[PDB]
Amino acid sequence: AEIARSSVENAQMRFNSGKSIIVNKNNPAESFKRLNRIMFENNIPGDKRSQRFYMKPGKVAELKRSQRHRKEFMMGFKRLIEIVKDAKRKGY
Amino acid sequence: TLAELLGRSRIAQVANNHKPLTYTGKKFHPTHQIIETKPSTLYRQEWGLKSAIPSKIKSRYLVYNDLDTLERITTFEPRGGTQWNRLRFQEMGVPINPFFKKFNTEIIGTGGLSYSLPGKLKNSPNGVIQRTVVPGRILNVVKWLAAIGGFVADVVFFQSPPSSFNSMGDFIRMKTFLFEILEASMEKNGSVSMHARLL
Amino acid sequence: MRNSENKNAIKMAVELARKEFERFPGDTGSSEVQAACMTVRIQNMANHIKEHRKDFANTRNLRILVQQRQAILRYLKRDNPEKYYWTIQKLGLNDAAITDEFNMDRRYMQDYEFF
Amino acid sequence: PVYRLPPLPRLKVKKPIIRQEANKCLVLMSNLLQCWSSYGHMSPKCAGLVTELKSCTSESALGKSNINYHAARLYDRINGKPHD
Amino acid sequence: ESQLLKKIDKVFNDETEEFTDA
Amino acid sequence: KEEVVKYILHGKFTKNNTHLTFSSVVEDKNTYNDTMLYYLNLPQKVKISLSTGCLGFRKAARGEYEAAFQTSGRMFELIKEKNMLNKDIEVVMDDFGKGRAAFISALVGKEGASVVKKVVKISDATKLKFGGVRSPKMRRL
Amino acid sequence: PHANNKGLYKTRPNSSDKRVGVKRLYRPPKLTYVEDRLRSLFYKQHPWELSRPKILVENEIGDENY
Amino acid sequence: MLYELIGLVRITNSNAPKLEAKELSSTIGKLIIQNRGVVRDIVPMGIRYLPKIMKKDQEKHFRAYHFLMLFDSSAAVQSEILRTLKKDPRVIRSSIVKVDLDKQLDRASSLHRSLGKKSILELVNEDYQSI
Amino acid sequence: KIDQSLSKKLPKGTIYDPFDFSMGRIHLDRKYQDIMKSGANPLEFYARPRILSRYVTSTGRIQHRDITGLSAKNQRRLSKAIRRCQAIGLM
RNA sequence: AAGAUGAAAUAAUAAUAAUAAUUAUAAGACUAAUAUAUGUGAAAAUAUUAAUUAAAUAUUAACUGACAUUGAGGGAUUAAAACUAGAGUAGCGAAACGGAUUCGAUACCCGUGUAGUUCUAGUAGUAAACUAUGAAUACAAUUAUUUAUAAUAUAUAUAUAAAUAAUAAAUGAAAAUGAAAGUAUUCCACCUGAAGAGUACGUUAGCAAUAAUGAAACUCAAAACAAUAGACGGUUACAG
Ligand SMILES: [Mg+2]
Ligand SMILES: [Mg+2]
Ligand SMILES: [Mg+2]
Ligand SMILES: [Mg+2]
Ligand SMILES: [Mg+2]
Ligand SMILES: [Mg+2]
Ligand SMILES: [Mg+2]
Ligand SMILES: [Mg+2]
Ligand SMILES: [Mg+2]
Ligand SMILES: [Mg+2]
Ligand SMILES: [Mg+2]
Ligand SMILES: [Mg+2]
Ligand SMILES: [Mg+2]
Ligand SMILES: [Mg+2]
Ligand SMILES: [Mg+2]
Ligand SMILES: [Mg+2]
Repeated sequence: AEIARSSVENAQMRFNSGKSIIVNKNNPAESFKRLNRIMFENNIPGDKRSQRFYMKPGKVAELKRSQRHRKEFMMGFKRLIEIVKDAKRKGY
Repeated sequence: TLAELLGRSRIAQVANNHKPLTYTGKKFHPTHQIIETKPSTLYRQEWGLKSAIPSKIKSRYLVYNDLDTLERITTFEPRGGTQWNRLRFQEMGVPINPFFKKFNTEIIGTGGLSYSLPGKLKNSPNGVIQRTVVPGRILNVVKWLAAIGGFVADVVFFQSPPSSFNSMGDFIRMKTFLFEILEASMEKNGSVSMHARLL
Repeated sequence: MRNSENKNAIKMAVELARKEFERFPGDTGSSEVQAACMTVRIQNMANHIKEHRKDFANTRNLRILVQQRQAILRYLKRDNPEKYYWTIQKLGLNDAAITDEFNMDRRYMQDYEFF
Repeated sequence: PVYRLPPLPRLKVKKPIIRQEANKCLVLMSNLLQCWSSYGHMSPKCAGLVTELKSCTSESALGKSNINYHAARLYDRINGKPHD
Repeated sequence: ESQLLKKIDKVFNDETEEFTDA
Repeated sequence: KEEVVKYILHGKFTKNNTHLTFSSVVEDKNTYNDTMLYYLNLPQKVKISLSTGCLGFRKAARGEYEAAFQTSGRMFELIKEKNMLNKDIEVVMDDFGKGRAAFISALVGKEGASVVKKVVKISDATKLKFGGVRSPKMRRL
Repeated sequence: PHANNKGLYKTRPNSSDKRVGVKRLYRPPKLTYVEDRLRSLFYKQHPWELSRPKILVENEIGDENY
Repeated sequence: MLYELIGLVRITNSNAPKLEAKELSSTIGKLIIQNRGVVRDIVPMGIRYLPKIMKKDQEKHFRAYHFLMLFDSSAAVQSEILRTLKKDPRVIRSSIVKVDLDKQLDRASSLHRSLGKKSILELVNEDYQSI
Repeated sequence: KIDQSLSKKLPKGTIYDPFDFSMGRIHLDRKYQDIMKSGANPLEFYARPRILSRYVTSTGRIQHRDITGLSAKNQRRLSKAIRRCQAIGLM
């Protein structure tokens, strides 16, 4: 009954949603920025618009392939730009 | 035959090394061989490598990984810093024996940093050099660490830090100090742990 | 063996059939031995199809295995007719079952009451 | 892992981003405004800073990316296309 | 059965070392 | 006995409107497992409920930025008016509507400057489908 | 005519033996030298020897009399 | 066949949490041995708060005594054990996974195998085990 | 005083060059800023919620192979083990 | 007051206390991250978890000794829609009923929403069922990644295979293909101008919708593919 109330706080903190921040008293806006960072890292905003309407599985696969290809192309372009900058530094 | 000469050619003499040229981790010893070119060959961009190094490079020392690559560039860096550190150690005079009487990869004693022997002292026109003094820079407000002649050491103090330290704070590295190297030892991984005293 | 997988039991049965049909020790590729091993695996697959009648992939596999046994036994007939008749008699089959065109069509499954 | 792009018509950044340095006058003005916000307007504490501003803006109130060029110049060398 | 009772008593009734991840 | 462990301010920011709700978490001091189950999940009672229409905005004006901003300001003023700043507050935001930023600005700004001193945690309660009911078809506009 | 390390006599060719190796003939052979190993050992045992500068300009190779 | 069972037993008596896990382990082991089975190991995992407030029947559970049982047995009685577990109010959650014995006859549990002890012989160590 | 990110700390016993006491060194260091990569089987880690939780986000979303850096084999085993942990009541 | 929209309004949102919030019940359907359909499968398909059974990998050893390739007819499986019986019916949603927009709305937008989507037992056997590219065999110059094995001591930028990307030769009307659209061999299916026309008639099968097979007359000098230069776009971005 007393150890009960001792353990209530630990038990309640255990069941964390994972989408939460303890506000910084000095700068409350910083905590909201951290929350928005969590939201964008979890793709929650894009996901919600994804579930809003229905998309045929073929179109979903087409979009997924396109997005993956664009991501890979961006990685390759960044690598090429790095090579360009290094060559410029060395005088090539 | 051609194979023998290629085996004995200076390009072959450089051991295979493929470590990252731009390394941001802890640096304890050289990782790339320094390639030197004479001024006459520098004028013509000849470094003894496969291809001509760009004329933008004015330094006479570089460290390289690939003679040639798919990008048609020589993978190099125009840096010859490490030798100076080694040479600067020779100016300190502090000595650091495996050099006296299946393959093991451990660093053998001092791996070419210093081949001196402990039992010698320096004569000077003033007289016998009892203790060697070199200038350095105290880096941070912490023991306290100092950049002394190419190596980072932990400085052993003598009573209290000078008040200049407290006044300057994080701008401490701007001012030079004079240290005396108490001792130099080599750790297993190749780090050179030196203990010095701020005079 | 009662606590083990069915694959182990079929392995033991295949070993027994091979050693019962082998011409000499170590003989595993003779047409009779191949036919016997195929027969054991075919019986196992037939039991599986009997308990799973909507598994069309394994029904196709069973059909292909039966046709493979037919082909190897037809070769044995063309090569060693005496051993061919001995093998088909031992396995419970006749000449017509081997030589005639066979597909596991719905007509077969209805006529022979596979399910 | 390494990703290799196909033979491309060009190698160019759509919007090269340049590091313009914020004007000294603007940041000095901001510091003065924060000074008068905390200590108060015409406060004795930060009045010295005012002097700096009075000089820094006295003459005038306020007192480039070559990536595309080098990329276009170097692309034929570094793209790693097959011979012909 | 005897070994079952013995081991169960050991693991649970006895305060043996338990595989609980810290 | 009904003591209030904390308060909870929830905001549902949909496309066409924003709904702000203030509530209190009541508690009753009095089997071990049932006491736990009560403790982890406390009862919740609504105290203040507002929508942009309550502020006078009509039709499409309900979903506009100013509507949400003024609704948040009126909300905070109302919690101050009924004197419910005595215990700490928990801010929950449901959806990424256009009034979510208005709520954030009103809260962190001068309008909610009194309320922000008592908030302790900000959480998200956005509801997502891992996989479920079919969504409406796309609108061919 | 004898058994291999596993204890098996070679009686028939294996799969790798029954593949035509013309590409092996027409590839440029990789050149390997024993020194390349010891060198890698030496500069591993004495990393600071690397710091000593090296000149790769050959002078005259044929003139060496050592 | 080797089967690893991971049971999440409910804790109702706050003073003796291990009692219900003991009764469940006794029942399952008795079933396994009396139906021509073997109980290779019983690893007593500790008390842990459940990730969520999981619900079985009408009771809502927030914590559970986790436990593991590695046992060699046949498929039919394995399914029977699963059926008994699912309908038992005491077992909040249950899961039985095959541990393959194609290569090595003796294998440890997932926990010890993850630690690095592949076999139970390594668990009990090896001295005078070359006899 | 100097913000810590604006200062470069040479560790003890490390060699350095004059370039190290420069903002360029700090920028370069910024630019170039476990068990499952050790030859282990992630499927064996299916009753181990902590080690699995190392490889998920705060919300529990499995991290991409670009983030984890695991091999495709071990990435697939990790995903399978995480989903199994979710199913069996753990995690 | 809520709900929706470009803005609105709807015979059945709310003062019978609605929307929103917190709980507690029942219902079905579906499966977020991982994720690349990488892979597996003959294709159709298939990624929430566990189990039972079946099948699928490489190397080595032993064995058979051409037992192989393709395959008319035939057989089996075959998305979505559809139908026949039962149950199910939370969302979505043909048709229908209304509200908007419009010169008109028979449409796009909005509301209620029947069949259907779901499960079981069947019928049917059609898709841009696509890689618009049938299967098998021998050969064919490179590079880069991975992917999977085999080693040797992270290092051999290690070797052997397959996937992917860009190519050489070759081929092609070109686009382009690139280890096949190349060099050759074997077998099968298909085509002979556009329209009439996959239409009519007949026949076969299905409960039916329909599916398969499938013309002819008449009309015409047309018809189509690739690429080129323009114009144009309620086509993008960059500058001025
Ligand atoms: Mg055949
Ligand atoms: Mg998924
Ligand atoms: Mg065929
Ligand atoms: Mg589909
Ligand atoms: Mg029906
Ligand atoms: Mg329905
Ligand atoms: Mg609808
Ligand atoms: Mg129209
Ligand atoms: Mg409609
Ligand atoms: Mg249907
Ligand atoms: Mg059918
Ligand atoms: Mg049709
Ligand atoms: Mg067709
Ligand atoms: Mg076709
Ligand atoms: Mg053609
Ligand atoms: Mg027809």
